[PDB]
Amino acid sequence: SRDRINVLLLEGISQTAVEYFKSSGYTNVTHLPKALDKADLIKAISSAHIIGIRSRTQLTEEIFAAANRLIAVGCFSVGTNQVELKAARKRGIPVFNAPFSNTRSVAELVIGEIIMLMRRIFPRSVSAHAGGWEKTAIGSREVRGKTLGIVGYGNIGSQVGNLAESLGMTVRYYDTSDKLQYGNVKPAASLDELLKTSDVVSLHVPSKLITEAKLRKMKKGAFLINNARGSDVDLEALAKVLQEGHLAGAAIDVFPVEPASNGERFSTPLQGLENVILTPHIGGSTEEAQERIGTEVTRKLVEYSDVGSTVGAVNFPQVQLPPRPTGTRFMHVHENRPGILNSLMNVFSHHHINIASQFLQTDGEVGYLVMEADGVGEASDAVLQEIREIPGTIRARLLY
Amino acid sequence: SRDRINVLLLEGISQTAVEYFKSSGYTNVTHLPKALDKADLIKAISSAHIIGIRSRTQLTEEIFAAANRLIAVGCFSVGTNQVELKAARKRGIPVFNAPFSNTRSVAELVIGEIIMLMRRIFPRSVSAHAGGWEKTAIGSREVRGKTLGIVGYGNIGSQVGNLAESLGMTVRYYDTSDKLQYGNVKPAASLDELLKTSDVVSLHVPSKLITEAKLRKMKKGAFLINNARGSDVDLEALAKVLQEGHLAGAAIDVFPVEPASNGERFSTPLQGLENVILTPHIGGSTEEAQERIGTEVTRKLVEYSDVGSTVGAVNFPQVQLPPRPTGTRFMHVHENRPGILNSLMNVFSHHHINIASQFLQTDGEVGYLVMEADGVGEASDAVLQEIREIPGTIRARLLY
Amino acid sequence: SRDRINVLLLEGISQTAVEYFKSSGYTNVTHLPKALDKADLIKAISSAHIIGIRSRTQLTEEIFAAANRLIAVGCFSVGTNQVELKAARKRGIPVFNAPFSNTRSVAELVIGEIIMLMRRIFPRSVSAHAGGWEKTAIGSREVRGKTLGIVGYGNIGSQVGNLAESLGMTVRYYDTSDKLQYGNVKPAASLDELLKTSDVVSLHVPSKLITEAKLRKMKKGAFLINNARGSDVDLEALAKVLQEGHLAGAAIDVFPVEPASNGERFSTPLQGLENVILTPHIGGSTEEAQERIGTEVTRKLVEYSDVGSTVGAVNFPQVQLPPRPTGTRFMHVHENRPGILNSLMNVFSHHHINIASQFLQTDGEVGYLVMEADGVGEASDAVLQEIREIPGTIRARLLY
Amino acid sequence: SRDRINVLLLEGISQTAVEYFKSSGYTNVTHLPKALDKADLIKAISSAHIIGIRSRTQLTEEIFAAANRLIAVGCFSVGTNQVELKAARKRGIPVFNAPFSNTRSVAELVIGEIIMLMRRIFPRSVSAHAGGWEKTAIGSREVRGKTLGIVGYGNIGSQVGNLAESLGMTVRYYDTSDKLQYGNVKPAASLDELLKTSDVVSLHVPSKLITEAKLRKMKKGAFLINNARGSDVDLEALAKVLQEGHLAGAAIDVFPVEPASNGERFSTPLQGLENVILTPHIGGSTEEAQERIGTEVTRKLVEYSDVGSTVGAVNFPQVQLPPRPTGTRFMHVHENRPGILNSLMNVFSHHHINIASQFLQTDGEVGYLVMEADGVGEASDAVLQEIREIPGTIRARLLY
Repeated sequence: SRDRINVLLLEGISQTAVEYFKSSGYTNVTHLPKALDKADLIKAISSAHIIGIRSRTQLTEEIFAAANRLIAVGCFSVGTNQVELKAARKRGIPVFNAPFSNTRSVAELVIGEIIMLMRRIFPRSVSAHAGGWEKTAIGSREVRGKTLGIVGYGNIGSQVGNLAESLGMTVRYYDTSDKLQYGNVKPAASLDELLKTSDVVSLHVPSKLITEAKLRKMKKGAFLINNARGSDVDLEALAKVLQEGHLAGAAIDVFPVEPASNGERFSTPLQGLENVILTPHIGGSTEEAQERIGTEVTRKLVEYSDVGSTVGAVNFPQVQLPPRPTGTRFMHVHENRPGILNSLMNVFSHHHINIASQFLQTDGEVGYLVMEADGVGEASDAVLQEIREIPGTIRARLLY
Repeated sequence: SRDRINVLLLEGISQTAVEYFKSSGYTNVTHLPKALDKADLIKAISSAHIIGIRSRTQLTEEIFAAANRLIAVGCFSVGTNQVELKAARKRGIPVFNAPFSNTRSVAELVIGEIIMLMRRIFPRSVSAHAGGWEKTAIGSREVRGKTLGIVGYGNIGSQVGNLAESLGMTVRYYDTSDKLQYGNVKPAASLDELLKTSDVVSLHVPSKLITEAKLRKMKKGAFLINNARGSDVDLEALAKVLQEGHLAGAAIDVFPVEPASNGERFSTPLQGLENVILTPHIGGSTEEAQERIGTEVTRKLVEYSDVGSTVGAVNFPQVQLPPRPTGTRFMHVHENRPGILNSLMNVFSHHHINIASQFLQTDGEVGYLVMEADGVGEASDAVLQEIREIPGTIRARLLY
Repeated sequence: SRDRINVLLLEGISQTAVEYFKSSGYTNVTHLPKALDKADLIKAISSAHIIGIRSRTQLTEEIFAAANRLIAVGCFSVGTNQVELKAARKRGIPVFNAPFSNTRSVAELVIGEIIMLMRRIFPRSVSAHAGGWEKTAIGSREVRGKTLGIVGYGNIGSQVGNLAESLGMTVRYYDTSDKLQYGNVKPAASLDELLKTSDVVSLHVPSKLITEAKLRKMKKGAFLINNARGSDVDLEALAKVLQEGHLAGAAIDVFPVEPASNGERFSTPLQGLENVILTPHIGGSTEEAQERIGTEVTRKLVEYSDVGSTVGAVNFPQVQLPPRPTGTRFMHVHENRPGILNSLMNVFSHHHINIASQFLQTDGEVGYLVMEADGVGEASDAVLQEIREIPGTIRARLLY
Repeated sequence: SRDRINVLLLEGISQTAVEYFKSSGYTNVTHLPKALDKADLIKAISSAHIIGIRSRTQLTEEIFAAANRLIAVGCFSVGTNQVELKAARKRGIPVFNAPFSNTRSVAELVIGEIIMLMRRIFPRSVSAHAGGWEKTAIGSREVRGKTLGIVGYGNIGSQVGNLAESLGMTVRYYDTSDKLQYGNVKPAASLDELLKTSDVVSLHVPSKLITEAKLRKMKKGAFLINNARGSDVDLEALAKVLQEGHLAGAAIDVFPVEPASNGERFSTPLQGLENVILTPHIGGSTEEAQERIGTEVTRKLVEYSDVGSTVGAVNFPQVQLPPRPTGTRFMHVHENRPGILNSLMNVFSHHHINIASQFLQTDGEVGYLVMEADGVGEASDAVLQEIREIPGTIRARLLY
């Protein structure tokens, strides 16, 4: 029964998550609008099977030590810096995030920013609020006909490309593991070739690439956007080439050092520069991304709890195995002790239970084995109890 | 010979204009990068047949009085407030502008601004430059799935609609003289219906529509963009509903009162408000629009000078008449004296010249007649000289 | 009153025409599902002001001689070969057709045929009906990636291009009066260049271009489609190059000689050839084109009857003149007698009526003058009666 | 060394396959343009590691018995009816086909056929070749504005939908495991709802659904296309409803009984019916699909031979396991003897070799295990030799 699985959701996680749990039979859901202090968290997590958090709840070894029943963590966000990932792994707890939910929010932002930057709209508006009047066409340009260079052509890169094309831009990309043409979108032979031949360069590197040398290769009057990785651009070098008037503008969402909360001062050498849009790491922060995150992370948690899939876990060996309509399914998390597979297989033989399929994956800390078997009822319970006792076992359970 | 037609171009008009004149046989082109003072202008215009200006050159009756040979004025811009239009008309001088060149520049701006406003990017960037850090999804939204309401569905309106659709917006329009559906773009039954059901309203009224009453009909959290007419919105009422937090943001390119140059202070009650983009009437100001203006206005001037077409003139009866490969073509500008048509026809009979087609259009000040006739050589010269002498005649010439 | 204007519609003209007349105030509509014989036609047309026909009704001088009141003919079809156009003109009767209604029907047909031809579907289906089984990929190809060459880039040509692009074709065009690029659609420098570099050539020449020499310039394995003009291709030469296997297929909707009705034998040297689609001049024949024709031709007839516009008439000088909300509007059709303009102007002066605008156009048979004037009531009636009496006058009327 | 792997390619497999093998280091390629007889096949396959065939080569148990070294079969085609799939499986030989290569060829065909059918082009062309002339708009329609109902919304279904939308059709789909909306493409609630509300129904069921009852639910004048599964439509019932004139046409590529080659008579009750396109199972038969098949199937074969992946094999447990840059990778195919996993694990322990990951999948005939291990050199050779000797082993090898 899934109504016995205690789901605890913190920090005002979207209602799309609560609904997804319910429709999956996970009706035992405690949903809070706030973060908890260490003490309330220790109390509340004490009986939790599944916890969902956002950016404020800190999940450390000390918390896991109190979490007697916890099987999985959902980070209802892109990042996972609030969870001790290795501590969770060593306790056989996968942590899931929402890596693709933000895609559309980042892509729209890039496209809007390309227009604002090529038109110099931000300095014009700052000036207008102050009483200035900068009515002039010089240095102001249409995006139609211009070349966008995209560095990293994954999910976001290609959505950015799609939208840029509908705006009449010529789109090129550089990506170390793709050279295919996509309709009118062509690969550049190299990063440098892309930099030299683009009017706007937007960084979309998958989770310094752009040094002063790279910036000086860009066309005079060109623009840089980085809404992807905070350590990818030398921002001191960017400030210099902007002040020289080599580059005409930039938009930057991510920084080498970002405030540890909205209640501490932000500093960057781009501050005070003309035609620079600075955004507080909000590329993925929309109401609609929050909704998609609620669904994405809950889907992962439901699938983990039902059938032990860990594909997409950020801290765990990635295992997926087609479920079967008969027999029983087991998972076993262990230390990587030599010969533990033998012990596991031996337990199954001993109980006359045949394994129909299995998937083992391992990393430096744990091995994770999921198995489909033909045992049923009490014979399966007995194999479970015995595999739990093999030395090096971290946890094991029966699955649907 | 067209190389005898003195073309004078002022204020750094795009080189696309100079080239268009040349390729048309108009090789006699004086091109200046600057505006002229009253005195230099009087001197330089004294022998000009065609003058092209931008925003700084003032063309008044006093100037036309000095312009012995002037047949046409090109305003290499959207507006025409620098030319005394009626004074030009009364002297039989059409003035041509570039009414459609700006279209793409306005449409791109609207689309970029919709994204910046729905995401609250401008206040976030102002805050970031000052050291603030506003990392939050609340009130921040994707444009995909949202409804854009377009008021005025002409050239710009429909381009705005095209681009908004490619960004996944649902697009509706209100226009008093169109109710047709265009693919997925549907008409609203009324202005109020459009206002009530849009997330963003963008004004594109062809050359106050939005009062406090209209603003209060808009959805709480909605956005207004006006990049079209400066007197269409009550900006004091807009400031109020923004401060109340009824509307979440606005972008405004045009104002009831705008500085008489970049060297005088701009004032608006929107100044200092959060999530308001203020732009100094630059909706049409791009390098690419300047290029298109150079071509558009030169095409009009060339066609006027060659065959007397005045369709598109902003101050003149609109006449167009298919040219014929034989005989002679005449134009005659006159005061609207009763019976002047009789006198004109009588002159033609007297010289045994038959009119094959003609188009007369008139307004409060002038009549403009273009005629195709079968006269040739000296017989045509004689009809010209005589029609020039009819009382009330302002000017007449032979055409190609 | 428009309910006094007798509209007679023949041959089952779409109901969209009847509705358009009604909504325009033209309520006096006799609508028949059939063609009439000479005798019934003479009787029925005797009091008709406006007649609409399709392909079977023959309108000759003899019929017009019986048509005491007829002002206009609507050919509710693309062609106009059933009307004596010159006879109508000489009686001051414009004839209007539906030149653009067919556009979409032709464009869809071309695109479907390109696929059938490149895949050799028609010979495969003929073979399958007869019990043959030609399962083979040889000579069978996808249209994606292929080059369509379009000869004549007007209305149909560009719609054909749009659709072909959505199917992943590269589209080029040759047109003697256009060299502009449209997005990804590029002009060829010449007809021969287009022929040599296309996989499929489709003819869309506006109302022999393709000789054996042209066919032999096409790529081996290429395809020709002619759904435009019946005399544009040497079909005997096409049959030869098809039998040689130089061209791989063709689709042809139009022929140098076509049966004078569906009740007479059709002959062409393409008959019996493999991978040739022969269609009986149905490129424009759809239920939806019939509907659009009903609207298009009725719009022309309504506008002619209301305000005398003849733009789009196939047999008449093309005149359009903006209507004014005051005074009176006149039209006058005449023989081209020298000095008739003088007589007309003199009549107007005599009655102290001032002409505010006018448009005269003429051809070899008639002059057509439309005039806006400031007369009202009985003064206008008197000018009408007198201009009707000027020698050479064919007809005249007051307009709205 | 891969140049030691004997690749034998038969029946004129596209050159894209030969190139893909070469670039992968598989240089030992014998490529024939023809099928082989039993005797030549037995000889040629005797030393083959990998064989590629098309539709004529028959691979039976008798052939496999002669194939001492064969590890994999490539069916360079969609179907696999020429290979004894179970016989191959029992010998531990996966068979790979090209399930997605045909997608574009099927989608284009459907779209062309929709146009031909709605326009009744095929009967018109049959008639024209015979001298008939059927110039008429009745029953002839544009596809723009019409509803396409798609049954099965997988790969082909959605490409069909994309293309149909670009042609201005409204597209709906019924699929038992999808209810999501895709842009403007909406799911129907049921098969019957889709049938009742479509103008054209196209079947794209993944590898009788449409009975007389279903056909009679379709709109009078509607069209059916089946280019997917040969047993999905009652063709006798289709012939009846066509003859009654309930349905206006059909296109059918696949039949309950199809000739065993191009040299035997084809029979179907649709033969001789008007507006029925019959195609000899060529929906996937293009030159471009043949090229894509060459690449697709070779990619599968290369990946199987290098790292033992069997995802996409049509006759084999589906196994994929991320490769590691160190240690050794093993595969083992066996009979499903209880306790064989224990024996395998025991062999590895005995040689002190640790397994880092593994994936077992099984079906009714075989178990297939792929393993990543930390053995190297001679220790790995010794484990290989010993696991080959476990009773029930079909084959085992080392991998890259």
